[PDB]
Amino acid sequence: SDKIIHLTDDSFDEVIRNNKLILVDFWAEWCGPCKMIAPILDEIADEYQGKLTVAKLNIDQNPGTAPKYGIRGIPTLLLFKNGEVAATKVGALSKGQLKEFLDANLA
Repeated sequence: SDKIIHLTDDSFDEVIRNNKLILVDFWAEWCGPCKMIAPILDEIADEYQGKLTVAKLNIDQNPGTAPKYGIRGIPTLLLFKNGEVAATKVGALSKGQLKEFLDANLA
């Protein structure tokens, strides 16, 4: 939970550039599915500590980033490798499904 960076429009670009592998959760307090999958991510940031950074962008509070990265709706997860977008998972999902998506995109 406190392993999860909260990005702002302002902070975004620097952060993703700044650490190798990072997973961003585009979310909002009104989006139920985003609320739903949030504790999954909590666990992921623990379970993947040291291999993968996990971050949230609240879009109500950071209106500009989503269009910038072609986020058409939430939830939507972005995996960046080396400061660049690598894979993208749209819609709600189970830990299992998320874990696969992660594994199948690291090494």
